[PDB]
Amino acid sequence: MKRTWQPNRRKRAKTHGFRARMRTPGGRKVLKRRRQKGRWRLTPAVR
Amino acid sequence: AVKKFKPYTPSRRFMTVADFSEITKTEPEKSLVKPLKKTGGRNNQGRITVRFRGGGHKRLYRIIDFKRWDKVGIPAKVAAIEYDPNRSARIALLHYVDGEKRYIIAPDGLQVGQQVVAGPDAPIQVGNALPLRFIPVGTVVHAVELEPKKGAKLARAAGTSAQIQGREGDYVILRLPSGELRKVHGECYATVGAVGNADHKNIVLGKAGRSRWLGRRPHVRGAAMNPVDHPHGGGEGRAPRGRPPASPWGWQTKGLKTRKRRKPSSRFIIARR
RNA sequence: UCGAUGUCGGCUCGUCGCAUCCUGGGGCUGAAGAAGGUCCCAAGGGUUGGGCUGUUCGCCCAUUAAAGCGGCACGCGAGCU
RNA sequence: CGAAUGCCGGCAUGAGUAACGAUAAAGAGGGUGAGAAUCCCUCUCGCCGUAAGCCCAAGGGUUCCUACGCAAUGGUCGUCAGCGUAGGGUUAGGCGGGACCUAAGGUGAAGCCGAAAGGCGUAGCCGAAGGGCAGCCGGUUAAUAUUCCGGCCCUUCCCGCAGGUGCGAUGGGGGGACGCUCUAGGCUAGGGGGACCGGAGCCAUGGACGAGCCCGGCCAGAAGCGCAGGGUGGGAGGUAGGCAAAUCCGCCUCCCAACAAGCUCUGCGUGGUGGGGAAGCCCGUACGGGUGACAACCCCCCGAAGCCAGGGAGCCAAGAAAAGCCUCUAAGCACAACCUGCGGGAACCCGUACCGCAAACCGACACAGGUGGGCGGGUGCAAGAGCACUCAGGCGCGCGGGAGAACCCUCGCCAAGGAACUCUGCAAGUUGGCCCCGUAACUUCGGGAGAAGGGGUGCUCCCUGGGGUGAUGAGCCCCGGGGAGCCGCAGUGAACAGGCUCUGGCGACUGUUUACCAAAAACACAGCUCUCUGCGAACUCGUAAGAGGAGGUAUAGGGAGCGACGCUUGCCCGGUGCCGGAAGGUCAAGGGGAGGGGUGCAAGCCCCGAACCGAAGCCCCGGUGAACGGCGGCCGUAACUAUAACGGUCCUAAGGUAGCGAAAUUCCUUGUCGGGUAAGUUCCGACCUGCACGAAAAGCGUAACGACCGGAGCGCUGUCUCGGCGAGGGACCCGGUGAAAUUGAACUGGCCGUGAAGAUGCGGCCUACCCGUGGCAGGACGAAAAGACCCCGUGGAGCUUUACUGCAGC
RNA sequence: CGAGCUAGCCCUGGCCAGGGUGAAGCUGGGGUGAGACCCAGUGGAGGCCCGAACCGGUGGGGGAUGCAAACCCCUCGGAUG
RNA sequence: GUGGUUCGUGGAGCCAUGGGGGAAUCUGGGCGGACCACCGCCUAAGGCUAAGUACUCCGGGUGACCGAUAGCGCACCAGUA
RNA sequence: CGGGGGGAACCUGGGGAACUGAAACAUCUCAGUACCCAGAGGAGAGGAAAGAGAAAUCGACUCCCUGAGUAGCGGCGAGCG
RNA sequence: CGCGGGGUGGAGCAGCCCGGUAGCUCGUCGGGCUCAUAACCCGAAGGUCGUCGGUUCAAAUCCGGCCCCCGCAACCA
RNA sequence: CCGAGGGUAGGGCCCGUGACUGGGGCGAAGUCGUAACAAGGUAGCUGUACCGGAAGGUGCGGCUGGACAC
RNA sequence: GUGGGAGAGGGUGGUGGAAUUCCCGGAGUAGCGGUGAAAUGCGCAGAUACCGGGAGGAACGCCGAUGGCGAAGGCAGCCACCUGGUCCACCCGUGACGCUGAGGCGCGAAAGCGUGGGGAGCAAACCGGAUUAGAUACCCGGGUAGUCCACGCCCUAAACG
Ligand SMILES: [Mg+2]
Ligand SMILES: [Mg+2]
Ligand SMILES: [Mg+2]
Ligand SMILES: [Mg+2]
Ligand SMILES: [Mg+2]
Ligand SMILES: [Mg+2]
Ligand SMILES: [Mg+2]
Ligand SMILES: [Mg+2]
Ligand SMILES: [Mg+2]
Ligand SMILES: [Mg+2]
Ligand SMILES: [Mg+2]
Ligand SMILES: [Mg+2]
Ligand SMILES: [Mg+2]
Ligand SMILES: [Mg+2]
Ligand SMILES: [Mg+2]
Ligand SMILES: [Mg+2]
Ligand SMILES: [Mg+2]
Ligand SMILES: [Mg+2]
Ligand SMILES: [Mg+2]
Ligand SMILES: [Mg+2]
Ligand SMILES: [Mg+2]
Ligand SMILES: [Mg+2]
Ligand SMILES: [Mg+2]
Ligand SMILES: [Mg+2]
Ligand SMILES: [Mg+2]
Ligand SMILES: [Mg+2]
Ligand SMILES: [Mg+2]
Ligand SMILES: [Mg+2]
Ligand SMILES: [Mg+2]
Ligand SMILES: [Mg+2]
Ligand SMILES: [Mg+2]
Ligand SMILES: [Mg+2]
Ligand SMILES: [Mg+2]
Ligand SMILES: [Mg+2]
Ligand SMILES: [Mg+2]
Ligand SMILES: [Mg+2]
Ligand SMILES: [Mg+2]
Ligand SMILES: [Mg+2]
Ligand SMILES: [Mg+2]
Ligand SMILES: [Mg+2]
Ligand SMILES: [Mg+2]
Ligand SMILES: [Mg+2]
Ligand SMILES: [Mg+2]
Ligand SMILES: [Mg+2]
Ligand SMILES: [Mg+2]
Ligand SMILES: [Mg+2]
Ligand SMILES: [Mg+2]
Ligand SMILES: [Mg+2]
Ligand SMILES: [Mg+2]
Ligand SMILES: [Mg+2]
Ligand SMILES: [Mg+2]
Ligand SMILES: [Mg+2]
Ligand SMILES: [Mg+2]
Ligand SMILES: [Mg+2]
Ligand SMILES: [Mg+2]
Ligand SMILES: [Mg+2]
Ligand SMILES: [Mg+2]
Ligand SMILES: [Mg+2]
Ligand SMILES: [Mg+2]
Ligand SMILES: [Mg+2]
Ligand SMILES: [Mg+2]
Ligand SMILES: [Mg+2]
Ligand SMILES: [Mg+2]
Ligand SMILES: [Mg+2]
Ligand SMILES: [Mg+2]
Ligand SMILES: [Mg+2]
Ligand SMILES: [Mg+2]
Ligand SMILES: [Mg+2]
Ligand SMILES: [Mg+2]
Ligand SMILES: [Mg+2]
Ligand SMILES: [Mg+2]
Ligand SMILES: [Mg+2]
Ligand SMILES: [Mg+2]
Ligand SMILES: [Mg+2]
Ligand SMILES: [Mg+2]
Ligand SMILES: [Mg+2]
Ligand SMILES: [Mg+2]
Ligand SMILES: [Mg+2]
Ligand SMILES: [Mg+2]
Ligand SMILES: [Mg+2]
Ligand SMILES: [Mg+2]
Ligand SMILES: [Mg+2]
Ligand SMILES: [Mg+2]
Ligand SMILES: [Mg+2]
Ligand SMILES: [Mg+2]
Ligand SMILES: [Mg+2]
Ligand SMILES: [Mg+2]
Ligand SMILES: [Mg+2]
Ligand SMILES: [Mg+2]
Ligand SMILES: [Mg+2]
Ligand SMILES: [Mg+2]
Ligand SMILES: [Mg+2]
Ligand SMILES: [Mg+2]
Ligand SMILES: [Mg+2]
Ligand SMILES: [Mg+2]
Ligand SMILES: [Mg+2]
Ligand SMILES: [Mg+2]
Ligand SMILES: [Mg+2]
Ligand SMILES: [Mg+2]
Ligand SMILES: [Mg+2]
Ligand SMILES: [Mg+2]
Ligand SMILES: [Mg+2]
Ligand SMILES: [Mg+2]
Ligand SMILES: [Mg+2]
Ligand SMILES: [Mg+2]
Ligand SMILES: [Mg+2]
Ligand SMILES: [Mg+2]
Ligand SMILES: [Mg+2]
Ligand SMILES: [Mg+2]
Ligand SMILES: [Mg+2]
Ligand SMILES: [Mg+2]
Ligand SMILES: [Mg+2]
Ligand SMILES: [Mg+2]
Ligand SMILES: [Mg+2]
Ligand SMILES: [Mg+2]
Ligand SMILES: [Mg+2]
Ligand SMILES: [Mg+2]
Ligand SMILES: [Mg+2]
Ligand SMILES: [Mg+2]
Ligand SMILES: [Mg+2]
Ligand SMILES: [Mg+2]
Ligand SMILES: [Mg+2]
Ligand SMILES: [Mg+2]
Ligand SMILES: [Mg+2]
Ligand SMILES: [Mg+2]
Ligand SMILES: [Mg+2]
Ligand SMILES: [Mg+2]
Ligand SMILES: [Mg+2]
Ligand SMILES: [Mg+2]
Ligand SMILES: [Mg+2]
Ligand SMILES: [Mg+2]
Ligand SMILES: [Mg+2]
Ligand SMILES: [Mg+2]
Ligand SMILES: [Mg+2]
Ligand SMILES: [Mg+2]
Ligand SMILES: [Mg+2]
Ligand SMILES: [Mg+2]
Ligand SMILES: [Mg+2]
Ligand SMILES: [Mg+2]
Ligand SMILES: [Mg+2]
Ligand SMILES: [Mg+2]
Ligand SMILES: [Mg+2]
Ligand SMILES: [Mg+2]
Ligand SMILES: [Mg+2]
Ligand SMILES: [Mg+2]
Ligand SMILES: [Mg+2]
Ligand SMILES: [Mg+2]
Ligand SMILES: [Mg+2]
Ligand SMILES: [Mg+2]
Ligand SMILES: [Mg+2]
Ligand SMILES: [Mg+2]
Ligand SMILES: [Mg+2]
Ligand SMILES: [Mg+2]
Ligand SMILES: [Mg+2]
Ligand SMILES: [Mg+2]
Ligand SMILES: [Mg+2]
Ligand SMILES: [Mg+2]
Ligand SMILES: [Mg+2]
Ligand SMILES: [Mg+2]
Ligand SMILES: [Mg+2]
Ligand SMILES: [Mg+2]
Ligand SMILES: [Mg+2]
Repeated sequence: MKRTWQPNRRKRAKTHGFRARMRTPGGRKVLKRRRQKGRWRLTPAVR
Repeated sequence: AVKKFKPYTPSRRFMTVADFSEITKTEPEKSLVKPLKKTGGRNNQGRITVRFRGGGHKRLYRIIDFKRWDKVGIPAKVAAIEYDPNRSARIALLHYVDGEKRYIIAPDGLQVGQQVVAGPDAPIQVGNALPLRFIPVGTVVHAVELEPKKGAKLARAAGTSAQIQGREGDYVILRLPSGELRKVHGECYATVGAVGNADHKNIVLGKAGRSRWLGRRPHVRGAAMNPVDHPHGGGEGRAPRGRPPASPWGWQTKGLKTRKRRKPSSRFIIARR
């Protein structure tokens, strides 16, 4: 039965993308947190 | 007037359709159309600010002329009468002799062969448009400017009209479709006659779906909700209103008058009994 | 017994008690006979099908030798409904 | 540290137990190899075939091809693989996207708003499965190909030559450019047939050397031409409109064509040319290669939902945009420029493997689930994408071998009976397609209707009608009609196809719903009523700007109730709500300064402060019921009796009208009577004593409708009397692999007692050799879940109001 | 931080085998003073009918450490709105 | 009307200021806790100013600090799988 | 010429909770904490008296000790200070 | 069992709260108007206040027990 | 082949009958009132509509078969 | 036929004044209404009575009759348009072409019904005041449908001479 993950490459980068994060002050601090944590990827990697 | 149907389905039983024989033209005048929103009843916040709207046939917006006075004294011929699906009434196509084409709300009795003009010059005749000050008292008239040069806001709906009851100073007294008596400025353009397609009110939608086609989605009553949703929500099965009947937002919906008390517009109104 | 002892009724499977419904054996009778009444012994076996209602009860139909009353977590849901 | 359903880890028990993931199915021979049910090859058998085949998009990301491997992954095995190592492999001016357009929306010079972060916003920009745009057929690789190659076509840019023209745009105009249903003519895709054409070869087992059987009989292709369609008038004058200007477009007039006439564009056909090209046989293939062949390469028929396409008609709910393109002019330039034709040159980036209804995507799994577009052949059955079988192609579902117990599942059949089963015909049966006859109450005249109930149904021969194609003909294809006969238990001979009637309740109807225990009598619904709202509307969202409402305007819009339709919808305005009321009462800040006070020597400075003027609100006066709501009590009375039309009296704002009524409502209740039944707590019809119906939280009805809920009959049955047999998949046995909750430890019997009140564990007595397998559930107060019920906690949350208090709003 | 599930709306596309019923209108004939209307043919309407795909999820059985954290079988509802 | 201070309206000054009114320039003005007098303090409505202060990504030194279930989440290719 | 963005914690400013405490709770508390935003910098803030406040006194600011859990504040409650 | 209200001339209601005094309508009785009846007019009679205790000087009135009547309630189970 | 009848199924008419229910007829002395016949004490009657224990009342319109004073 | 006439005959569209009602302005005070008598109602929040302004609906005084017209029902301010019946004079045409009329068709007062409008006065129902033994009546104060228009039904009558 249809489940929750219906991957679509444009939906991901439009939503969690790096330009998404930078546009909203909420999202900049996302990056800030993940960068301060040392996350290897600050943002979903979609191909 | 008002096509009926044999009941070869339920609801084709009581359904009733407009008589379209007034209509002389089907495709609208491409120069004169624009596309629509349409809003689903949602404002720029994405939020529904008007409940129970959506769906409904796609529509092209006929641009229509509510200032007749930019064209003063230039006559025009009535080319066609067609369906505007944004409004209760019908649109008349006017070829002016400038060669400019515009759409007008089609008054009751307007024929397409005929000539119409706007200005104080203006024979008092169906379709012509004048400053209110130059219409003879007792005339019935439609598409009225409420303030001068601001466009026609009054009596535009299928079958509506207003009468001139008299003049006082720079102002003239009108009886609006509501029956409010209010002063309108004499300088306000109006166009003699009633609106027509007045048979409009006897259409009988006849089945739910026909209501959808008009973009009206189902309407659910407060009684059918729960207390979170609505002052009428809850109870065990059925229930009187249990309080003075209210809107979902909580104000009383029987008799409570919402018009602002102090509006300057109040100096110009005498009525509505 | 609340860090759970699943509740009515039905179905299935029973088992026991006897304060015995039938069958067996008795005493008394206001027992002529046949048929009853009443009490005594007796638990071996037996104790119907159906209409109504979720019913248990109960009422009713057609029979019967009889259409017994109780207990078993009002027996029985790691057996079913 | 011994306990915290503690924490982390390790290892146990259950147990060699359940299970090994669709019941589409396997068998043998040969090969390989240390080793083979499982890998490869062949033969046989089975399964899919509107797929379980093929193509595309997503998503996935090397899984692709090949060599070498088998520790692990693979539910067994593995010599194999989507697995390990390594190597290779994805080729574009034309396909997709980008150096094009715009849609929702997004963003946003201007601008507006917001403590800050930010919000909005015209133009513009961005944004596509929409618009625009030039590649078709074949061959080739282990692996890519509209990408390479072959052949034949085309596009843009740049430059040039020639010829033509007032050239020129982001500006004006045209166009692009549009719905749903039905649908004409001509095509094509695809398909069937042929006695005609081409082809290895076959005569079996009784017959057949045959007009036999088997196989095949095409594809792409510029110009030109042909057929079929789309688009479209031409000329002149006037002109004030298309935010400058146009010669364009618009409009008025006049003048010819009236027609696709022509011009133009597209479809199909044909076309120089190029290319494919079966069975079978041979070899040899994970794959395909020789030959067949110098292959043939043709007639007829069926025929799209596709094409011509901006076709046609009808309808109402009235059906994107911008660019390409054309035209018009403005600057500007008229050596320029642009148009047309020819020629040369130039033509970038990204994708391109592979899976793709699934073992490669979403579901933790090689998971019976989910996933959008296209193609989807043949025959038969009325049609069809249905059903059965079958091409191409693809599969036998990654444990097997046996046995033939209980039991379970899924399936077949049954004497007689036929609902007696049971909450209930639950379930299963019956019925079942087409054609013909026929068909009630009632009805809103449509319906009810597939009502009901019947008959027909195959095959053969003879005769005969009309159609489409052709000619008006045969041939082929379609729809029929009549007559005589043949066989069987049976002719919709298999497969896919309603059981029906009577009668209540509720809801008018089709719809909607609690994803994952409720599909309904709930919601919605057309329709009726109330109410607000004059337009910078009310209302809603937002601090605001702004937006929705609406590019709407009272025949509109918002809120509320009621809920098709019929006939209807009574009385009460005391209370509450709302509506009206220019008086009156009260009323806050403020105005007013009577008088009083502090302190100074004082001028003064400072503090109280009565009257009186003073909003809304409340009070007060009215109104208002499809506003919240509410619509009586006791006693008497008629010439049998009973009852009480009548009366008395108390109270009220007013005392329930019509209709209906033991009801989805009736306690007593299985009310009483009648009907159905042999028997009826249900059901239907009545009565009225309505605990506790009643008129838009509408009253009473209503044809039609319903996977709703009740009651009855017929038909028919394994529901039952009442069980029996049979099939398969499991269960059992053997080989491979091998879990789980639970588990204080155990050397874990019965009765009668006792015990914290229900004892394997204490007393007494009885019984009892050790250990298992298959079975059944009575007990271990069995497992599971720190009981949801109940209470407790000055625990929590959702909801309400004439609880308190406050805030938005007004 | 989430509307890649789900709910509504917005923009742009696509899908719905086959069969059945036979509204209005049109045409002809009747009819009349002119009508209404009546019949026939034509036509091809509809939250019309049967039924695949597609969308559902009625009843029952199975499953219940599942194939599956909602599945399978049979049956059944809608299928131009 | 509020905030700040110990100051919750209190006898409530001081400092700050959203609203209304609104001066003067040494004989001017603010303050010493309502207010008045007196005696004092101080010169608002412009600005800058080292150091003594806080902190520890980084480098060092030192522990009656841990010693791979400890010590940072990470002694190990960890903000990884 | 300059700005933009980053920086563990520290700093200033703009804004600013609730659990909790009060053994219920509204004033009060938690707390100008958490957090969000803006700015600094290697620090930041503050700073040279229209100050204190009782002495005819002190003399910018910041930080420590003390004054002192004092003065006070307070449903004069918890508690704040 | 529970809680609230009641029992007063023949009927139906006051009075009880706040002790002393029993009232209203109807009915009944006597008289009148009328041929008569009713209507109508003029007069009258009629009561220990459910009961039994108690309190007080004094009880329909206050308190209690009993008896009736009406109403409400009986939930989770 | 036709065929008396038999059977299964669905209609039509007619009769009897049925809890209960509608009114009607009739019946020496029942209850409530007075609608009508005399201006019947509101002229009556009337088709229709609403209401009401009951006769009847009221509205609209009609008919006369109703009319010496002020 | 021709030439004439009378008429509220019918259908449509206009239009006038009187009056009632409501609203505004003015002025003005303590009652107005109403009946048998009263009361309900209305009125110092300014009623009634008076003057002026405005809105709207219905009906058409005098002429008017003991009249005219129509088949009946019915039809009445004024104007115009369309249109029916009918009478008279001349003796001009047709030549019995007539009369009645089961069925059929049409019209048919009031009230009533449906969908819309409109709603001033009146007014079933309904409320209240009074009368009365009662008064679901008669009188009085209120008052909805209706009365009016359009279209469509109903089709009755002391539809009577
Ligand atoms: Mg789906
Ligand atoms: Mg995509
Ligand atoms: Mg890295
Ligand atoms: Mg947004
Ligand atoms: Mg609506
Ligand atoms: Mg609704
Ligand atoms: Mg609900
Ligand atoms: Mg609420
Ligand atoms: Mg409620
Ligand atoms: Mg409810
Ligand atoms: Mg209820
Ligand atoms: Mg317990
Ligand atoms: Mg517990
Ligand atoms: Mg049981
Ligand atoms: Mg015995
Ligand atoms: Mg004997
Ligand atoms: Mg025995
Ligand atoms: Mg026994
Ligand atoms: Mg039963
Ligand atoms: Mg019983
Ligand atoms: Mg058990
Ligand atoms: Mg159970
Ligand atoms: Mg048990
Ligand atoms: Mg048990
Ligand atoms: Mg311990
Ligand atoms: Mg446990
Ligand atoms: Mg432990
Ligand atoms: Mg083991
Ligand atoms: Mg075991
Ligand atoms: Mg086993
Ligand atoms: Mg097994
Ligand atoms: Mg398997
Ligand atoms: Mg296998
Ligand atoms: Mg096939
Ligand atoms: Mg291996
Ligand atoms: Mg596996
Ligand atoms: Mg190429
Ligand atoms: Mg190419
Ligand atoms: Mg491209
Ligand atoms: Mg370029
Ligand atoms: Mg663009
Ligand atoms: Mg763009
Ligand atoms: Mg924005
Ligand atoms: Mg901004
Ligand atoms: Mg773009
Ligand atoms: Mg595109
Ligand atoms: Mg495209
Ligand atoms: Mg292209
Ligand atoms: Mg190719
Ligand atoms: Mg040009
Ligand atoms: Mg389009
Ligand atoms: Mg072709
Ligand atoms: Mg042979
Ligand atoms: Mg053909
Ligand atoms: Mg077209
Ligand atoms: Mg349509
Ligand atoms: Mg553009
Ligand atoms: Mg120039
Ligand atoms: Mg490729
Ligand atoms: Mg695969
Ligand atoms: Mg599938
Ligand atoms: Mg597919
Ligand atoms: Mg597998
Ligand atoms: Mg799968
Ligand atoms: Mg699918
Ligand atoms: Mg078929
Ligand atoms: Mg097959
Ligand atoms: Mg094959
Ligand atoms: Mg057999
Ligand atoms: Mg049998
Ligand atoms: Mg039978
Ligand atoms: Mg039943
Ligand atoms: Mg069934
Ligand atoms: Mg019948
Ligand atoms: Mg049949
Ligand atoms: Mg045969
Ligand atoms: Mg069959
Ligand atoms: Mg069948
Ligand atoms: Mg069927
Ligand atoms: Mg019932
Ligand atoms: Mg329904
Ligand atoms: Mg449907
Ligand atoms: Mg619902
Ligand atoms: Mg559900
Ligand atoms: Mg749920
Ligand atoms: Mg769920
Ligand atoms: Mg349903
Ligand atoms: Mg209705
Ligand atoms: Mg707001
Ligand atoms: Mg708009
Ligand atoms: Mg409802
Ligand atoms: Mg009231
Ligand atoms: Mg009120
Ligand atoms: Mg009142
Ligand atoms: Mg003074
Ligand atoms: Mg006031
Ligand atoms: Mg009512
Ligand atoms: Mg009543
Ligand atoms: Mg009853
Ligand atoms: Mg009964
Ligand atoms: Mg009841
Ligand atoms: Mg029942
Ligand atoms: Mg009944
Ligand atoms: Mg009810
Ligand atoms: Mg109601
Ligand atoms: Mg009913
Ligand atoms: Mg019904
Ligand atoms: Mg349905
Ligand atoms: Mg249903
Ligand atoms: Mg059986
Ligand atoms: Mg077997
Ligand atoms: Mg032992
Ligand atoms: Mg024991
Ligand atoms: Mg022991
Ligand atoms: Mg057991
Ligand atoms: Mg347990
Ligand atoms: Mg408490
Ligand atoms: Mg609490
Ligand atoms: Mg979604
Ligand atoms: Mg969505
Ligand atoms: Mg079809
Ligand atoms: Mg059809
Ligand atoms: Mg349908
Ligand atoms: Mg169907
Ligand atoms: Mg299901
Ligand atoms: Mg089940
Ligand atoms: Mg089970
Ligand atoms: Mg649609
Ligand atoms: Mg303060
Ligand atoms: Mg205080
Ligand atoms: Mg203070
Ligand atoms: Mg001071
Ligand atoms: Mg001074
Ligand atoms: Mg100061
Ligand atoms: Mg000081
Ligand atoms: Mg002082
Ligand atoms: Mg100082
Ligand atoms: Mg200074
Ligand atoms: Mg050490
Ligand atoms: Mg370690
Ligand atoms: Mg560690
Ligand atoms: Mg170690
Ligand atoms: Mg760690
Ligand atoms: Mg701050
Ligand atoms: Mg607390
Ligand atoms: Mg506490
Ligand atoms: Mg609490
Ligand atoms: Mg604080
Ligand atoms: Mg701060
Ligand atoms: Mg330094
Ligand atoms: Mg510093
Ligand atoms: Mg420093
Ligand atoms: Mg500073
Ligand atoms: Mg409760
Ligand atoms: Mg009378
Ligand atoms: Mg009389
Ligand atoms: Mg009389
Ligand atoms: Mg009356
Ligand atoms: Mg005649
Ligand atoms: Mg009539
Ligand atoms: Mg009438
Ligand atoms: Mg009288």
